[PDB]
Order: sequence, then C-alpha cells, then structure tokens
Amino acid sequence: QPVITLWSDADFFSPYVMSVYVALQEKSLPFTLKTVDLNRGEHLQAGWTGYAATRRVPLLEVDDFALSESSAITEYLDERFAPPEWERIYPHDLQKRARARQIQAWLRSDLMPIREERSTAVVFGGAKMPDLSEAGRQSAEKLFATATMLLAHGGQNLFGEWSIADADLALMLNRLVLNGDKVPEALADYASFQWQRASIQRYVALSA
Amino acid sequence: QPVITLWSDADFFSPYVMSVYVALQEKSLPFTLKTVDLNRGEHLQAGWTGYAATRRVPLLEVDDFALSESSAITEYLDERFAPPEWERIYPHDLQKRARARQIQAWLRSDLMPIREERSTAVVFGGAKMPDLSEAGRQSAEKLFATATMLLAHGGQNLFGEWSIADADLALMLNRLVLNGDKVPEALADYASFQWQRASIQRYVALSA
Ligand SMILES: N[C@@H](CCC(=O)N[C@@H](CS)C(=O)NCC(=O)O)C(=O)O
Ligand SMILES: N[C@@H](CCC(=O)N[C@@H](CS)C(=O)NCC(=O)O)C(=O)O
Ligand SMILES: [Cl-]
Ligand SMILES: [Cl-]
Repeated sequence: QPVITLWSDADFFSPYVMSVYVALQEKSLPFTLKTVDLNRGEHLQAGWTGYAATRRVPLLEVDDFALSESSAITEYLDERFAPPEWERIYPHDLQKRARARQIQAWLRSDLMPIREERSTAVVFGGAKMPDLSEAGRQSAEKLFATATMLLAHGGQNLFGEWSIADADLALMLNRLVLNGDKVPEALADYASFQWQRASIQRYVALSA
Repeated sequence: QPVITLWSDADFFSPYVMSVYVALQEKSLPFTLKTVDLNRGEHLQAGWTGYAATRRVPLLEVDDFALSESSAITEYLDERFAPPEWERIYPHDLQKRARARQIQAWLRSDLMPIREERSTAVVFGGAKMPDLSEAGRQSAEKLFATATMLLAHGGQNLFGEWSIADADLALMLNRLVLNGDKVPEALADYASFQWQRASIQRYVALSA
C-alpha cells in the first residue's frame, strides 16, 4: 500500500484539487490531505514539497514520487491504479478518452473570464457575484454551446459511464448555476445531477 | 491509411499547432495542413469544422473524427499510432510520462505574462519586444527555476530520449532566448539544441 498525500489550498476551494480528490475517492484509494495557505504565500516558500514542482496545488505524493497538475495526476492514477482492480476514471474507448482529455485541457486553458468573475468562492464558499461582464458573457456562451454539443446524446454523463471529465465540466457549469445565473435548463440539470456525486459531496463538506 | 488534416492559424504562429505538427512529423504520419484566419474571426463562424469543437486551433481530423486541444491530440496520436510500429512521443516509463504530462499541462495553464509579453511573433515572426514587466520577470524566474530542476540530470532531453515535452518546453524558453533576453546559459543551450529538431525546423519554414 503506497502512502498517498494530496496537497490542497487551505480553503479547499481549488477546482483542480477537487479533481484529484474526486479521482482518489472514486478509486477508493486511501490518502492523507494536507494544506498550503496560498493567500499567505506558503506556496512561494521552499518549506513545502511543491515549491520544487510547479509551486501550485494540487500536488500528489505517492511514496517518494511527487507530481503536480491535476490532469497529469488523474492520468497517472488511472495508469498506476488500473482497471479492473481499481475503478477506471477515463473512458476505455480511444475516441471518448481523447474527448475526455480535450474537455479537461480546454477547461484548464480557456474561459478565464468565468474563472475570474465566477471563482470557486461561489461554488464552495457561498459567495455571490455581480452580473457578468461582456467578456464573461462571451465565455458563458461558449461554455453553453460546447457543453450542449457534448451532451446532445441525451445521456446523464459525457461518455456513458461517469468519468473525471464530468466532475470538471460540472464544476465549471456550477460557477454559473450556483451564482443564480441564467443557464440553459438541460445544462443546469446536468450540473446539478453531477454535483450530487458522492466524491464531490465529500469534497464540498471539507470547506463547510 | 487514415486521412489526417491539421488545422493551423493562418500565420503558423500557434505553439499548440506546432506541438501537433511536430508529433505528426516525428511519427512520419502523412497529413494535409489547412488554415483559419483567427485575426479575421474565421474561427468564430460556423463554416469551419472547429466551430463545433472548442473554436480554437489546433484541430486534428482523422477521417470522421475531429479533436481539439494539442495535448489531447498528441496523446491520441501516441495511442492510435502506437509504438513499436510508429515512434513514441511520450516516455514509456510511468513516472517520466506523468512528468511529461505535468510539463505540458503546466505550460498551457501558467506563465501568462511570458505568453503575452513574449508572444510567438517573437519565436516565428522575428518580432522584438520591450523589457519584461515585473509580472513577466516573475514568470520568467519560475520558468527558469522549474526548467533547471527538470534538467538537473545533465542530459540533452527531459526524459532521456526526446519527447513531445521537449518541443513545448523549448518553445517556451525560446520566447525569451529569441528575444535577446538574459537566460541562464544551460537553459539557452537546451532551448537552442532542441530548436534544431528537424520537425520543429520544418514548422519554422512554414511562416518564412
Ligand atoms: N492546470 C492546473 C492549475 C493549478 C492552479 O492554478 N492552482 C492554483 C490554485 S487553484 C495555484 O496553486 N495558484 C498559485 C500560484 O499560481 O502561485 C491544474 O490543473 O492543477
Ligand atoms: N490549450 C490549447 C490552447 C489552444 C489555443 O489557445 N489556441 C489559440 C491560438 S494559439 C486560439 O485558437 N485562439 C482563438 C480563440 O481563443 O478564440 C491547446 O493546447 O490546443
Ligand atoms: Cl489558500
Ligand atoms: Cl490567424
């Protein structure tokens, strides 16, 4: 049994920490949760292991191996703790897996106005934010249109069975849904359904 | 033989298009190169296949499958056109592969001041940019420190044999090197060595 440690921000607000946390829970992997206070710059001092990685959370330690970047981490988890012995968190189908990777990489590198104007303080901290800027509206429209195309098959999950991409997409949608913003009904249904995920709800409880 | 199409920005300046182009070349996969003019918004009209993906380049088509996000694309290529028949572009070792993914995901989601103040017009277009802002200096220092740790083994490539992460890291470093900025000598040596890669030089020739 490897010793697994997950490093979180001190508020448990990070969507990227959430992604890793969810992956661990879905595989029933035992782990220790530790924190760094980003607001006080605990990440920008060399006392924590993550200063030597990318100086960001999440960081996952598995025995003597330390790895940053949530998607790198979850991909590693799915390879190291592989099906059938552990539950798979990426689609088995080549193309669906590629689409899952597309979604993850897209969410991490686009939609900055939503990430800034609808931070995870809305999602995990009960914060309420003012109307979106026009830049925010543009990002919202792209999000909506993209999610609608991905979910056009009418299924509950992106790729049939639940995958880690569902958690990440649901979080992004919930930045808007949980702020009380106007969201297409089918997308609000998806986001609220996915947010009930036991693994997600366990993470939600951390910042309660 | 699948029909492969790569969509680029019209200038061939995208670092993400470069990553895919390089992957294709390294595997000796035949493909057609097409362009959309981002400056004129050709990506924000529904006449191109990529409006229905994430409305960004690169987009790769492989017969009837269309996929965006450079790292999703290169990961797909390494699975669909797998070693030994085709050259591998990700490390075979589990941990080195995870580190390669970390680097790719990190470069795509951090260092925004470098990406903005040292755009790929410097890299591919002969542009020269003024002194970095303090925010730019902060990003440069993080880049330097991180690359130095990754390359501390003293080898020519990140993970022994060349991997796609070398191309992406070299490009990021070359945003600074090719602008005439002060860069630690060992990192400038790495960046210039990697930039000689035949696949990279072929892409460089496109915007000549
Ligand atoms: N692409 C990343 C992003 C990680 C990230 O942005 N983490 C933030 C907290 S949510 C952070 O550590 N920021 C501190 C900093 O950039 O100095 C991932 O998926 O892990
Ligand atoms: N994470 C992406 C980023 C892709 C990206 O930012 N592409 C830019 C050109 S370099 C783009 O298409 N921008 C158009 C837009 O955002 O509307 C990747 O690796 O493919
Ligand atoms: Cl914090
Ligand atoms: Cl263009």
